Amino acid sequence: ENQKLIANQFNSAIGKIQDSLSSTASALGKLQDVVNQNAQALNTLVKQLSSNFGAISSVLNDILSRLDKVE
Amino acid sequence: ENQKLIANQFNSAIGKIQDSLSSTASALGKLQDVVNQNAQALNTLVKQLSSNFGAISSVLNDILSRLDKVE
Amino acid sequence: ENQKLIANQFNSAIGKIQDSLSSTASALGKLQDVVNQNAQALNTLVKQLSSNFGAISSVLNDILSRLDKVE
Amino acid sequence: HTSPDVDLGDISGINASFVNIQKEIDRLNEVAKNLNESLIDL
Amino acid sequence: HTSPDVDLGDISGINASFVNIQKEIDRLNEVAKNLNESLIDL
Amino acid sequence: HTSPDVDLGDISGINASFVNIQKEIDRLNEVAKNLNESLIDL
Repeated sequence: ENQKLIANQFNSAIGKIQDSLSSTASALGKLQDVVNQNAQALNTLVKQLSSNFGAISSVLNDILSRLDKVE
Repeated sequence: ENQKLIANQFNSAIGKIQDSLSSTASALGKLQDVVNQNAQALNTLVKQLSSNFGAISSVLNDILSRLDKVE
Repeated sequence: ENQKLIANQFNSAIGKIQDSLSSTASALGKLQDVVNQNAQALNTLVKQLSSNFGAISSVLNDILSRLDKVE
Repeated sequence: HTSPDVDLGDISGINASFVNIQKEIDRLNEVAKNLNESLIDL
Repeated sequence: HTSPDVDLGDISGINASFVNIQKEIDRLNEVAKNLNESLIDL
Repeated sequence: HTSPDVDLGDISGINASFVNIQKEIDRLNEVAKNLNESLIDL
């Protein structure tokens, strides 16, 4: 009787811990996905910003050359 | 006697696992908060950068028009 | 006999839960490290972008002054 | 004489996803509370 | 004749928070170590 | 008369790390599956 109680409580606890482990795995997977997506977003933003600043640098350099020619 | 030992060890283990589950939930909540805040920060930065590059584009376009008028 | 079965199953479950807790701690540590590194990256990017936009602002202001002097 | 326009690379497409693991945090807290119903009282 | 100044939108306010869950990782490792004190030795 | 070049601060060094905790997620799911082998059947 006490052994049946111990076994039933243990099986209940193991089921609840299995649920908790599946929930933790799901949450960690979602966090990994979102963190990696935002890392890729930051890298893409840095690349596009480097390109845009290169373009801005070139255009202002041409403009400074034109101003030098004028004055 | 052995049943009391089994029950005591099981209750101790269940208490420790409850502590671990609360700690995991707290850590996952903090990670979610920080990840969402940095995502919002990246989005705000992208919006402000789009605005700033629009302004830069307009100003350099006006400047190129002025240079064209001069030369 | 049943007590030995209960104790063996409980020890097996506690070992597996110890493995799961170590895995969760490792994953949370890695997530913390990566999230903090990307936060530092976003902050460094914001600082460098503020500097670059200050430089761009100064250069276009000088250029607008030159255009004003010309015309 | 003319002046070519300057079109900067549009970056508005860069979007940062959000995470929603509140179901899992709620389930973890719920299990940490329900495990009190699994304690043995001989 | 004049020239209007160009004031770009200041973005220095955009700050990225940091996470500190080291207490929780330490507690998880501590419990994974202390669970050896809950093993049954009949 | 001359014109000093304008060199903007290079930001290409700013890189965002990636996280790989797939081993740990796989281990968590594996343990959540293997805990069925620890159930007591008197």
